[PDB]
Amino acid sequence: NLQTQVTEALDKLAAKPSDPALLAAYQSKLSEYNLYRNAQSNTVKVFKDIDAAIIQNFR
Amino acid sequence: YLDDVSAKFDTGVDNLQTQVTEALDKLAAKPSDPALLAAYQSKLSEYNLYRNAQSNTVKVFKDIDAAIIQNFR
Amino acid sequence: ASEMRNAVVSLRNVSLNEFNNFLKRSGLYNKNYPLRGDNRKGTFYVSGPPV
Amino acid sequence: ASEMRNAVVSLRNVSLNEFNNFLKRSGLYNKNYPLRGDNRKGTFYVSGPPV
Amino acid sequence: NDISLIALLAFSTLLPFIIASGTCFVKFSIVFVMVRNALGLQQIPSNMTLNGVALLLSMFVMWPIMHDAYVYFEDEDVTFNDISSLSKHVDEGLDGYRDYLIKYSDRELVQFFENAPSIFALLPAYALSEIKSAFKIGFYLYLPFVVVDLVVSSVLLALGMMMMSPVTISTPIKLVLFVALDGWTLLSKGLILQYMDIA
Amino acid sequence: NDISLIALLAFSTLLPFIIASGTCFVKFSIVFVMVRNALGLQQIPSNMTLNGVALLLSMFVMWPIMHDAYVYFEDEDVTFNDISSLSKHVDEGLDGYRDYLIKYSDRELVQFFENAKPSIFALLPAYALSEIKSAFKIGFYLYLPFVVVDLVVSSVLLALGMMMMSPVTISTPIKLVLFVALDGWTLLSKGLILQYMDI
Amino acid sequence: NDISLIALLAFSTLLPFIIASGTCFVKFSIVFVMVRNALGLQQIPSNMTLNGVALLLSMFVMWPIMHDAYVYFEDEDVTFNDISSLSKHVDEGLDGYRDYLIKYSDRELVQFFENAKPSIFALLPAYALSEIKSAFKIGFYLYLPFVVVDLVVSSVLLALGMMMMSPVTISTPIKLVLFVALDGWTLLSKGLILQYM
Amino acid sequence: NDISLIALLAFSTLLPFIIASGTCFVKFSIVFVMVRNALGLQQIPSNMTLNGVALLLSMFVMWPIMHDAYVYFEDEDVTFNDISSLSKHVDEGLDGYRDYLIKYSDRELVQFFENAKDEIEKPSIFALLPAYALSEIKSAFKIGFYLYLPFVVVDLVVSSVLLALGMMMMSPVTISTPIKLVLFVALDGWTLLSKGLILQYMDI
Amino acid sequence: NDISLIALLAFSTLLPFIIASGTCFVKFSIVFVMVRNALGLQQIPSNMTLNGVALLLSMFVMWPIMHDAYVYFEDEDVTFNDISSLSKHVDEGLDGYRDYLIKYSDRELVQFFENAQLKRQYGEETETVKRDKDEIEKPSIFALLPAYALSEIKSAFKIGFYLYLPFVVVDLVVSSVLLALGMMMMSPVTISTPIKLVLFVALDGWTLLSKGLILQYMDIA
Amino acid sequence: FYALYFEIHHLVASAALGFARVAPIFFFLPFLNSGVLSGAPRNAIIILVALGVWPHALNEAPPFLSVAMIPLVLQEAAVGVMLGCLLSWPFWVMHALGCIIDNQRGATLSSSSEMANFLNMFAAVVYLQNGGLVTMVDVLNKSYQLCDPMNECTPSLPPLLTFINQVAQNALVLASPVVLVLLLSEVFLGLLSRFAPQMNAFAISLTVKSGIAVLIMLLYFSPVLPDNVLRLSFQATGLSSWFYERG
Amino acid sequence: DPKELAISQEMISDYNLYVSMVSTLTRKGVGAVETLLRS
Amino acid sequence: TNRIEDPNLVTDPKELAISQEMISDYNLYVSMVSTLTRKGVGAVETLLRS
Amino acid sequence: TNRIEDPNLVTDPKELAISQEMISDYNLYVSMVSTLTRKGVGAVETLLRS
Repeated sequence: NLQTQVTEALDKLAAKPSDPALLAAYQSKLSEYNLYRNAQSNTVKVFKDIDAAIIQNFR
Repeated sequence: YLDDVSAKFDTGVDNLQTQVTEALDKLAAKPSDPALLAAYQSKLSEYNLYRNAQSNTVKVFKDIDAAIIQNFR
Repeated sequence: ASEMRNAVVSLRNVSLNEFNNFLKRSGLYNKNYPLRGDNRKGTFYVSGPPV
Repeated sequence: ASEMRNAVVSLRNVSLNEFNNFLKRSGLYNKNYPLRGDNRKGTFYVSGPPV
Repeated sequence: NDISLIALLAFSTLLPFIIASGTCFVKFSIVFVMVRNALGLQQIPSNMTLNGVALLLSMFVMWPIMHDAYVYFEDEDVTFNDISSLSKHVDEGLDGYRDYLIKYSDRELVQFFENAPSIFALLPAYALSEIKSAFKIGFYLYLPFVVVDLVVSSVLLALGMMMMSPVTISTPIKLVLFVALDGWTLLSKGLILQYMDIA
Repeated sequence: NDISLIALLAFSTLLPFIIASGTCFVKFSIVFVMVRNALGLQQIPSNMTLNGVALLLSMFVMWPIMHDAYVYFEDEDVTFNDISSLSKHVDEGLDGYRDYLIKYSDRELVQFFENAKPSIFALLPAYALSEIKSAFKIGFYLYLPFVVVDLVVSSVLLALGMMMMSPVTISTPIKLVLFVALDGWTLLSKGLILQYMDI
Repeated sequence: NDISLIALLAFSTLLPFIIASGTCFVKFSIVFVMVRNALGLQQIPSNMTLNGVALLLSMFVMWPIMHDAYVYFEDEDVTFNDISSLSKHVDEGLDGYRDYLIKYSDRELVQFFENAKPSIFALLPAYALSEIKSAFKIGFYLYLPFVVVDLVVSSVLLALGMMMMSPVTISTPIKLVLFVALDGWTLLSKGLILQYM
Repeated sequence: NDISLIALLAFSTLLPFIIASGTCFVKFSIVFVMVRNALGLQQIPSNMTLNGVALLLSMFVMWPIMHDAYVYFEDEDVTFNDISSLSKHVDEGLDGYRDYLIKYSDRELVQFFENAKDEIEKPSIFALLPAYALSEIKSAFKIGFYLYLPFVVVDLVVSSVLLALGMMMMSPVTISTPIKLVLFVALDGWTLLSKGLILQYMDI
Repeated sequence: NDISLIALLAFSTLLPFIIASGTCFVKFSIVFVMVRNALGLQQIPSNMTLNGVALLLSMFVMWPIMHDAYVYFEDEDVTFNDISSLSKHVDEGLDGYRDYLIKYSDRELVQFFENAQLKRQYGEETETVKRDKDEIEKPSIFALLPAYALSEIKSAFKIGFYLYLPFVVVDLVVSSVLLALGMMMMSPVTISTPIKLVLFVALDGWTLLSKGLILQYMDIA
Repeated sequence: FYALYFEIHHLVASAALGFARVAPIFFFLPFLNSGVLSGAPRNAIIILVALGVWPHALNEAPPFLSVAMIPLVLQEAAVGVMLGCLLSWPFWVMHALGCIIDNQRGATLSSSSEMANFLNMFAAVVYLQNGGLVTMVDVLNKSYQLCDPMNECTPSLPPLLTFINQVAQNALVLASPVVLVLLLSEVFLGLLSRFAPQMNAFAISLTVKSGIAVLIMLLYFSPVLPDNVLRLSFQATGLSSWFYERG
Repeated sequence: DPKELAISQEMISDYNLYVSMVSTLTRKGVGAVETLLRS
Repeated sequence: TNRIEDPNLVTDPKELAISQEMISDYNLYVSMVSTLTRKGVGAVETLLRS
Repeated sequence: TNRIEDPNLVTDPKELAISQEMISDYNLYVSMVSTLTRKGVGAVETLLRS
């Protein structure tokens, strides 16, 4: 549910894309959301890559 | 999805793209008035903040799905 | 007879007549297979042996 | 006779009549395989044995 | 998750030898070619057929045991706190096969392969017991084949026919009366009643 | 650390060849098919099955010595600052296995080979050539009742005027009731395993 | 140095066919099968144990020649200034291998192949073609204690009125109790080293 | 030069099939197995150590064809303004293979493949590659029949002397096979058939 | 335009398995293992080299068929403006391969599969198509290549039965003259083997069976 | 655009169970075994045959999903060797026919065969010409209509137990006429050995029987053998009697 | 799309490992039958 | 799984390092018992075919 | 190469747009021939290796 509280901060900067306090908190959100998405994609990938190696070994 | 993160900047302000144009329409009429020059710098400088905060958030999101698709294989 | 090829070539700053004068002054002018094209223009049509 | 190679080559700032004087003074001017071309131009056509 | 994949793939790799050594395929395959060797014609019924029938029958015995293992394993409530509590659960899945296997093996090698019940003590005790049960039934089927050749070569000494070959005469006689007793359907059905309630 | 792992990975590759050659498994798998050639059968009982029962017996006796290799090598005393004691350390890990090869090989053949306490690399052919030599003796011994059987069946046939018939058919029943009533299947197999372990 | 790694890797890849052609494994791995069917026994030892002793005896005889070129590759003074000076170290490090190859091959066959200190390509076809010739007659000689024995037992079959009898099943145990009384498995093992030790 | 790096690779990956099919390796590798089948052997010596010696014998007679292709293609006149003179130039290198192939292939069969003399033009490389291989397999079969024949005689004469005695139920493979290989080592037949096989293509 | 290149590389990977199934290479390969089996030689003549000689004639016949694929697809007017004409264009590209399959396959065996696929498609209520479709209607490409490869196994086995005959007539007369003597305990396959090799080289079966197969697909002059 | 990838992905899932039914028919048949077929195009043919006969639609989802996968392959292989052993019926008795005529004439007593290979090839071609391959595919296309998986159909044991004598009584009556003349000739020769004592008619019996045992079967080789081959071909109509689904 | 592609990242891959698993089991399945029929 | 579902643990660098160790030892562990089983069953087929 | 070694063409921005094109046309062409031939030499490998 992390993407929910990401998507709740875009609208207040949408009404006011000049508030210095909001974009400071938003960068702390969006870079942290950058760290969440590719970490989860790469970590399922190792769980994908190693099970195919077993069937490649046993075939 | 990528249209909606773009359209959230077009929905969040009402008519700012027109507000800068009617301002410089008044600026090109009589470019010598202090109340007309001071209002424009408060209105011209808000637009350049708007579009690079339109194009950079989709830019960081562009490479993120590009990171998603390459981890398919 | 089956090896005859053809081409069309555009010249930008020279015409056909002095290029034909290049063929007459050199000795390579062949009256059996001439060049087909307008007399002072850039484009003309060639057909003959591959050499 | 099946080994005759041909090529056409152009020169920037030496004419045909000046290059042909290089051949006579050296001793390589062959009157049986001469150089066909216009006397003051850049391009000329040579054909003959490979050496 | 993936540790379940290694065992559930290695079962398929080790399957050609559990059929070769762990089931009643050992007893079924031997007595067919032996009574073929009783008749003396080594390419009828062309042992791939004989190996064709005994595989399907030995498939029928392992099949309720095979269905009984993964009905139990279908319950995904296996994860627990203790390391031995999951070990006893996988052991409970194998007692369905062990109760088949403890029934036929003797009481002499099984404790001999535990001091020197366990699973690894039962398979070599199993295949050694099944061959000994296979030979004496083949022997009792052998005796009506060591009387029919003995009489036809006796009538040749009753006549003046000593110097002719008896195998070229007795071998057609041995085939006809065996199929006239419909024996190939006899020794097959006499075997399937032993292991299971067949049909 | 990683030199310890490549050596175990090298052991996993050579592992089929060590059980094929180095241990007493060759004494097993030879004498199993030796009874089959003693009976005169060619493909019965189909050595694919017989390869299974020869492997489980020999594997059962190496495992206690194989278990010693863990408790010597899973310990934490391997950090030695001098390289020569660790070399003598891995000499002492295989010492139970080395004592096993010395017990069953002939003495003077080994010192002929390490001429090139004895080296493990040298005794390996001296073990097997003694092992096959001991295998041919029990190849000879188990065959020895059946040669009395093959001659007595020809004499009673020769006592009749039944001389044109081959006695191969009449030799084989009495070549098997002398096996099952003797119960040689449990006599040989228990006798081969009692030579090594004690109960 | 980088393409010396190629040479160290070129030896290692062709080595399972070097052992299949260059060493005395093609002397060892033939007589053990030739004695196997000599007893009339088809497959009963193995096709791995007989391979296992024949590889392992061959590593004894080829190790001292390999170790001499091993200390030559381990030596660092192989690098010199000139081309032929570099080739001066390859042949001297190689010469110890080819004396064994010259010792057990015919000269005139080598002297035949020079039309295409002899080189290694002139010895490898000369090696194995001379090796299997010598291996056949010794495999012929071990047949001789087993060809008399099945003839004499067929005679005593023919000495009776037993013209319909299979002599193979009586001579087969006699075919092997004579071999353990000979103890040929020690005897043949000691003889194939005395050519080399 | 960069495109020639492809063709240098394109030779190498296809190399173990052209030598499998376009040289005299097929004749050496065929006669060395039926000599085992003549003696009644199955696994002696191998299928591995017989393929090794068959490779080196073919490496004698094939290398000089292969050797000229380096120095011919190392030469400096690879820059040509014409397409066809280079097409002539690479055609002029492979004529060493062509004269090897035409020498041992049948002229009638390659004219059949040509439909779907040889001095004015050489026939195409795909028009004669099966015809060389289809002629070698026949000749190796033909030479294979010849050396089969003396071993037939030792199988027959010992089978007749056992029937000369009363012993008819006796397997003669345990007796003929000793007598089989002494016919091949007193002849020293291994070292002489290898001689004339080299002399069959390359003169002394 | 760019994903048309994706279709080329995706076409490139499944190619030799089409050669394993679609072409007539399956006819050449089977009869050459059979002449190895009919002569009794097991390993020789080393069928790794026999794959190469069977491939080169089949490409040599298939070459005018596959060459038309280049001239059809290197056209500068691949890109159309409609979705059905471009799919029509790839159909008329595949027709030169497709009618070759029509000529050399069996009639009813292809016809069985459309009726078998339609009752799989809709159900039994679809009425069956008879022989009379053949004059106007063309089947699919995935109902062809099953029935092609089985039909060529039938024709290759027609050839493989025929040259098995002149060798087994030999293999009975040798087994009878050996029993004309009292030589019953003798392996007759080692006497039949010399006269088995002469009957193929004196008949010279290599240089006439190879010519016989090319007339069954193409003609000369 | 995700379902388009799933359509090719449902097919390749559907072909694995299709491979397990019909692969051991490609081992049994005399014109399809590994002795007649190479390795590289073998696995291409066996896949696409099962794609043309699969009963369910290919784009739909298969009902295979995590029910019981390791026992399902041994189900489909066990019914597969049934379709193999019924379809190879008339080739088995014909190969059994030639072994009897081979064994009676001598020629096999080196144990204590090439001719029997010859009849098995001959009945393969005459079966393949008229129809043939049309009936080999029809019995496995109907087999999917009555033995669809996730239903556990079985080969119906109580009529299976008479299968061996069913080919045996077809073996003896097919080898009937040639073994009676060879046997009657031997005792007719044996009565002459009683009339002339030192003839050694056992040696004479081997020389004359191989010509006789082949000559009498030439008279009914043409009109009698090849129609029994087409009669004994197992047809699709009998598929109901050998199977039933269990739930 | 960041949550839909991620849950679709597993959804393509697991059905691909399953289809590879069912084809390798058929190979050892019928391959065990092949060697047992040669016996 | 809950190291990465917890977003507090994925932001600190030295918690990433001990999870980076934790990913890497997961790959070496289950791969070692994979191949050694493969080599364990790789040693069984050849002796039984013999 | 002579477009790049001619120092007049490399300075003109009109010519630079062509220079990015020709390096891409060389890049895609030889890489395309590399992969088609590799599949070509790999396709023949699958039939003869058996």
